[PDB]
Amino acid sequence: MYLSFYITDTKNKLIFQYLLGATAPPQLLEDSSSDDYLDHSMVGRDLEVYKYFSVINKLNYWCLASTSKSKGPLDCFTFLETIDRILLEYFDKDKLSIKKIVNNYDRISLIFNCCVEAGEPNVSDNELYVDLLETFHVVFEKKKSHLRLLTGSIHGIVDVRSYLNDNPLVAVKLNTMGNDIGIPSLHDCVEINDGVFSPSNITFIPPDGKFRLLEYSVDLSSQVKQSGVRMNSIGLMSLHFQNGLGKDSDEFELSLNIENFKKVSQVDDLKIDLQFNVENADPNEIAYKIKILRNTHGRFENSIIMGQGQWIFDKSTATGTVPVLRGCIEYENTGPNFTKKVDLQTVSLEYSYIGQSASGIYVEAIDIVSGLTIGKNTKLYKGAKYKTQTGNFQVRL
Amino acid sequence: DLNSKTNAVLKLTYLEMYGFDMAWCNFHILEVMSSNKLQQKRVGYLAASQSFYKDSDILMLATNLLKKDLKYDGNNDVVKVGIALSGLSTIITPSLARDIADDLFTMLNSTRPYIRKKAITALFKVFLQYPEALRDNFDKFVSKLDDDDISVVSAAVSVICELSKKNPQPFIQLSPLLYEILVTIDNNWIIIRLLKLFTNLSQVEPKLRAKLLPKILELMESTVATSVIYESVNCIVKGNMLEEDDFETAMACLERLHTFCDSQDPNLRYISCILFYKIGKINTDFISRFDQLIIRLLSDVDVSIRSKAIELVEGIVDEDNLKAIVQTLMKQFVDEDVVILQTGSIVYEKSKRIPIIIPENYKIKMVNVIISICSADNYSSVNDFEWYNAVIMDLAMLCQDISDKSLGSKIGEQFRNLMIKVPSMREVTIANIIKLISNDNINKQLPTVLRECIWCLGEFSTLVENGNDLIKIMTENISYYSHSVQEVLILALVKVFSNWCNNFQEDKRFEIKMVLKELIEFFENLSYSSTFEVQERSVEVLEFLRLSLEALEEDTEGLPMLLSEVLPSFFNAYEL
Amino acid sequence: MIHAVLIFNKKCQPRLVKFYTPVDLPKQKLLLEQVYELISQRNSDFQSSFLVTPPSLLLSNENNNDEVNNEDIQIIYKNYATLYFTFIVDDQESELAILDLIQTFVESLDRCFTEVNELDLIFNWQTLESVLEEIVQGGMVIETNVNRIVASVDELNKAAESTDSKIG
Amino acid sequence: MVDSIHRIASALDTAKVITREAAAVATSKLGESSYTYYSQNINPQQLVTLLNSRNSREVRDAMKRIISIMASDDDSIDVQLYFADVVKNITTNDTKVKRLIHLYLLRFAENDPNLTLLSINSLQKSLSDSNSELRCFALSALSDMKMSSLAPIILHTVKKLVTDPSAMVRGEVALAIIKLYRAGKNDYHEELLDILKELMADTDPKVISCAVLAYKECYADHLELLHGHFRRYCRIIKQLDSWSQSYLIELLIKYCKQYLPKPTVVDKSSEGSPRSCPLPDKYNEIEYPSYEVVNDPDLDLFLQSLNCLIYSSNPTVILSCCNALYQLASPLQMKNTKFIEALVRTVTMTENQGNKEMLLQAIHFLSILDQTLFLPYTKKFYVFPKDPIVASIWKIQILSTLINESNVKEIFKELKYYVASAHFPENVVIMAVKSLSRCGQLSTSWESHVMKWLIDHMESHNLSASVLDAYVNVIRMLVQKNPTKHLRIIFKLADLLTVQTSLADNARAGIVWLFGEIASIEFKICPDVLRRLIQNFSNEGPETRCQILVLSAKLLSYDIDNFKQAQVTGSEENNQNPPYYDFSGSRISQMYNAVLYLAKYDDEFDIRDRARMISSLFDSG
Repeated sequence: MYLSFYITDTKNKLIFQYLLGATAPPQLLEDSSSDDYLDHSMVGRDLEVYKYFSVINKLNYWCLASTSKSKGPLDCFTFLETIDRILLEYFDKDKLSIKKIVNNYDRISLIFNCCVEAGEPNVSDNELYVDLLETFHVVFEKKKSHLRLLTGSIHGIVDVRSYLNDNPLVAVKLNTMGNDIGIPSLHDCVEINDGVFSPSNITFIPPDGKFRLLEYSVDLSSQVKQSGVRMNSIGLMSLHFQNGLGKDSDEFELSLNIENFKKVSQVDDLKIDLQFNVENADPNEIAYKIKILRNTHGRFENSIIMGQGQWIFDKSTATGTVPVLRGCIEYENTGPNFTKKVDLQTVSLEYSYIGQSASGIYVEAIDIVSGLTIGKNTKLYKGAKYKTQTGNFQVRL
Repeated sequence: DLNSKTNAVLKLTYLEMYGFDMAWCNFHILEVMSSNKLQQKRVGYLAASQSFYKDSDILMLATNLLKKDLKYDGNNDVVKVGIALSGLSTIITPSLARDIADDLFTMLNSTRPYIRKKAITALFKVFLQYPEALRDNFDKFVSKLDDDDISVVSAAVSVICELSKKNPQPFIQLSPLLYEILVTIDNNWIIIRLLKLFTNLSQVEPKLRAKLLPKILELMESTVATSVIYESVNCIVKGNMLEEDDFETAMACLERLHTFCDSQDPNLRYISCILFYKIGKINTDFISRFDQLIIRLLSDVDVSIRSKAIELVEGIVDEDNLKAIVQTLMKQFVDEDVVILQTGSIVYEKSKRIPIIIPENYKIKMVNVIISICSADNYSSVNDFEWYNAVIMDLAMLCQDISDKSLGSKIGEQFRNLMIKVPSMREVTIANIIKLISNDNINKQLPTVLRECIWCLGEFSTLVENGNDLIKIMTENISYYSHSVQEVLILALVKVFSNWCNNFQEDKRFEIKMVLKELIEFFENLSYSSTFEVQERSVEVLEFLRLSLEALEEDTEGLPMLLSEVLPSFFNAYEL
Repeated sequence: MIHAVLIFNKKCQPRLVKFYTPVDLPKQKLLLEQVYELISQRNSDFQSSFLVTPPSLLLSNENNNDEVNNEDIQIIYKNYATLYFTFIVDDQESELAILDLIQTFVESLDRCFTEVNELDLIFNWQTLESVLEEIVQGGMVIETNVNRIVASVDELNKAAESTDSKIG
Repeated sequence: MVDSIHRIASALDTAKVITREAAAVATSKLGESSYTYYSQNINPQQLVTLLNSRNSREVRDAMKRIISIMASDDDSIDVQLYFADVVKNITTNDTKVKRLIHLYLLRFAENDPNLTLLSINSLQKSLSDSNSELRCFALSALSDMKMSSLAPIILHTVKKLVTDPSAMVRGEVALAIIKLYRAGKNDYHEELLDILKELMADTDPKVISCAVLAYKECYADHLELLHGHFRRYCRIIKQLDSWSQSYLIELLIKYCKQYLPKPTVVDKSSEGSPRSCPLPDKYNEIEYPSYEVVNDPDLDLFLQSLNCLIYSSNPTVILSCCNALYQLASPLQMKNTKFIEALVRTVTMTENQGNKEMLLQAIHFLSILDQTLFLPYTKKFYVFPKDPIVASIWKIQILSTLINESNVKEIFKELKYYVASAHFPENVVIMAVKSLSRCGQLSTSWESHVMKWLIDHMESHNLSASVLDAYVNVIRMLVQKNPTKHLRIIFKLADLLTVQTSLADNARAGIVWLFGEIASIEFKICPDVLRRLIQNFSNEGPETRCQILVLSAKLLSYDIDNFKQAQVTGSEENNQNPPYYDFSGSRISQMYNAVLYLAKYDDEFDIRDRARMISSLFDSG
């Protein structure tokens, strides 16, 4: 029987293929520009060749499997995932972009083989630092002046980089700042045993390797309602677009307060992409002008042509300080075909923080367990680093 | 130093070829063109001719210089004159053209054939720009066109040809002279050209075509070449010269093609084969003369030849020819086929094993042809019907490899027709069909074949005793099938059961009952198809069956009648 | 119209390209490359002599004779003993015209350069060119006569030799 | 086709990266040419010798290469000897070695039964060793052998290895016990059970993933045992790596399909009881019934687990879970709300497409099995703008599943609004039709609004042939469920057909059928329709003609009983009238006669055949 694996990019180009064994020889692909899209193909003949396909997209790479006849689709998906991970660990870690794949296309094949050798798919499975990175994304709905967090997804990854000498155990205590923190997802080198470990606690065994310790996804809608959090800072970014417009102008005020971020650790790069629908209105209809937006700590550059704002806040602005981004949108029209409407559409704000907790998983203490005592020689490191990403905040007006 | 000049010139030429200011280089090139050495003059001239385009002052200068060189005796005078003229021709402006014409006119009158040739070629390029100049020089050409030297004549002609491309009206004037020259030339290339020219004039002016045609065919008859022969043919076929008045011409051309096709060179072959086909589409009689040639080409390995043959075979078939062709194709394809189905190797002779060779599109075409052949007349004459039946089944097999579904469809349709016709063969056909169905390869890819088979069996179940095995096949295969097929199968089976029930009385036999039951279970399963239409179609049949069963249980004799009684009742109830 | 002639040695090295009309040099280069390529794939016994190509076989690979085409451009190849002469013609020049011109060229070259070698062709690129031009001119091969050509070449050789540092 | 495809593929493959192993040599360092050696004959000698060297490290290298050569079928290559040597080396105390060796064994067995047997013996000896790390791997290979003869061995071992307290060994002993039953089943089951039990109760993730991959196999057949065992498995999954979770899903899927312990009388009296749960009878804890599956910590744990996995941020675990949740469910399981919420959450989380599509689909499947759950999530799936024709299509299918009566209005509003508003492609319109169809199947009160919407679209638009075919199929379905709204639907369609003498062959087909079907409800009018069709049949396509027949036929019937007693004509009983008698043979006949004649003039046989019969039956009353 033959198995084959292929890896394609987002633009449908095959990046890697592998065949194992043997004799071996448009709508979804068309769509894959969407990132999510390829689904199965049957090459098929009765040589059943079956095909199957599965595709996996990770970190811009797509992975296609084929199987010949039997194995089942799910079995092929599981093999695809393990392969993905292995590709991350091997290549160290940070990216497998198409460019990286290509360069490393063989390194991927080699892995595939190993996974299959062991027979089995092998299955698929002193200083400490904890670097909590958090990427929020939140879908807000404006109604009446207040932005109500309708949805949101904060994705936390918690990595930890260690430097022990042996393999002691770690307990991590996460705090809830009464937001029941509910599901921390834990990395294959991590254990969360049952309520022994409490819901707020996590135990992890060394790898040497950077390890994502826990990913946490918190759906802000219930949390925020349970915790009452109008995000007063972060996430709830309140944009006020004032119509009372004239035929060309408009003013919108967006404030991103960082009151609730004091312990959220630095924000490495808040990027705001405001889309002014110009897709359905023809950029000539939307000539828009963004006149002033003032951040106290970042930089704005406008792309009118393209019909977009990007505002990039640099990491220095940290506490309590509230970067306020005001400014004005003026819709300049050389056509008459602009009716002074710009449906104002969705302003997605993606934040990335470092060193803080996606759910509020701030690790309040990290303790070591092995018959060890405190100052038996264990120290605290610096420079784990996690990353977290979802998709993306959205404020609808 | 002359050697340095040559170097400078090389560099300037390279710069002018790039797309660089030629005006700046002109002055320099002009000075070099004034060097006595003939080589330097030649290189200078080449550069200027590359440069002149657009700048009129430069051009003017270049002209003056070339003129001087033309007038100088020159003693390698031929070369210098020769080059200069080319040069001037490649320069075009109205001012220059005016000057040049006078110079060319003088040079046309030089003795030396080299000079004359060049001069002619020049007047060509000039005219390509400036029509007035042409008019004035038109006369000279006519005089030169009449020089004794075949190379000079050949040139005069080419020139008149170009001018027809740009001016046809003036040259429709000279056409007679051209016809008189072509009649005086011994040289093949010269003849070939003259032929083209007339073709060019024909697109414009059928009158000419008529005069010239017969001059072509006489010339082809006197030249051997080969190109003159092909040419006459292409001209004949092109001007669309042909028109029918020109059949006779075409015939001669064909006869010459056939002789050539019958040379071992693929270039000449292909060219002939194509020309033959084209003619055939147009003239069947010619084809009948060229069947032999075709058959021989079938054994040629060249895909363009093969494809061209198959296309010819389709319009030639006679019965003996049919059978021959069929067998030949079947054999070839078992031995010619594969290559591009597999890859796409380029052709080789050598492997002693041979990579083997047909494209995918050739295969599909072949099959289509076979089917047509069998259905024409009607090949009531495959004498051996057996062969046809075989062939058809075979094709189906190979195509399973191809798919293209359409191949597979056409084949099926044909098979059905054969079966309907030739009641003998039916039994053979049915047996094969049943086997093909139970061999999974048909199920793969082939819903159409399955649909056809289903039909054939309902009709001929009356021939087949064991209508039980057939039906247990079909019932087992229904789960493997597409919706269209499922609909068909359902429909057929029902059509059958009606026939059987009419015959069962042997006992009613229990078997019929079991078979009905099975069919029922199946149809129930299909009543669960996602497409509502199909679903309803199946549910209807399920009920129909269940009925027959009940009837059989209670009776035997009353079954056929009962079915016509109950079945419609059910059907109406459901629909109602 | 021959828009260009390329003469290559058996090892595919171009040695002379003549372009009778302007065409863009980058296009000419590309073409010359493709033609060379096919030539290589074609066998010495094939050497193809020609590669006519619908564009689509421009290259398409699947049946490797996929020929080469570039649409509006027909490529005629001729192999002699050791040199290959490729003539690229516009779609409007006839194949025969192109062949004849080639054959005549070749004969002349053989007569003049009875043994042509590659090195002798290079150095005498001008000579080879001259012959080619004469043959071509007014689009016309005007003397067709191999005896006249042979003479003319001898005349040219005498000139270039007389000039040779401006030449060599 | 296939030829060219493969050709290209291979080419790219091989070439990259510098043919595997020839590149494997090229990049070795000075001693980097090893690769090319073993590649260009390492050689058996190198292998054998390296195995007979007594050093666990050397046995490793030899094991690696050996495994490759065996895989290549270098045929030349005794594999028997390597097999033997490798078997002896299995008894080495090094884990890496034991691992490789196990891999090898599995290879040989693929080709040769004797060797398969030896490899099994060796594994038995090492299984009786005190080292739990080895006894494990060793038991693993025994499982990847496929064989039934290896069962009596593998067992005695598996027994001894369960009876070992070690977590690693306990992981492997499951893999074996499993790949064992998959073959020699009876002699082995008593033990293979009391074993798998003690096992599953291990803590180490690599042991759990193993017993799992196990239990999944043995139980395909002996599910009573599996249960008491399946529990720790579900408990474990909740505590575990995202990989180890997906695996447990595949199993939990299989197991369930096998132990549904049968519902047979289901003791709903077990505790706190769900349907009830057995415990196994052989354990006899008050037999806890079967449906165990939904109640029993094993099944239940499975469902809850599946959820967490979905909540666990991994999309795969999410899709897979959705598939398993669909199979178990006694519907009581999906009603879980959690499964749904999770899915929906994923959808919005998902960035990835394979997913969006999967999500939109899942939502459909789950709505199908459970609509009431998606209802709080509908407003969430109001369509996302970015998305393509297929996506907008899926959104339609969802709305169709979510319809309550109180919600239905909210939905329809969104639909109709889309059909008219969007610039919707024809394809979208096609689906929007299939949905609204399925929607009315559920609600009757809302059906009228649905149908009206459909018809209005058809009557008005000259719709495309594809769309017409769809609508026709839909209108047919609704009529089938709501015959009261049916009558209008028919009249409306009749007019449309009568106008369109041009219609498409498939359209005429649908339109006509619908009228055969509806005729029972008011087959007083249907003669008018059939009349127009006949009159215009003669100018139509075959398939269209076929349908027109069956539907003339049906129409005729429904009303024979209703016609006959009505038709048995001028019988007086029919001029007497209840309701349908219907003016019957005359009105219907006049129609059928035309139809028959028209069908005969069509080419398709089925059309004519039916047309012939229809006339015969009709005629005779």
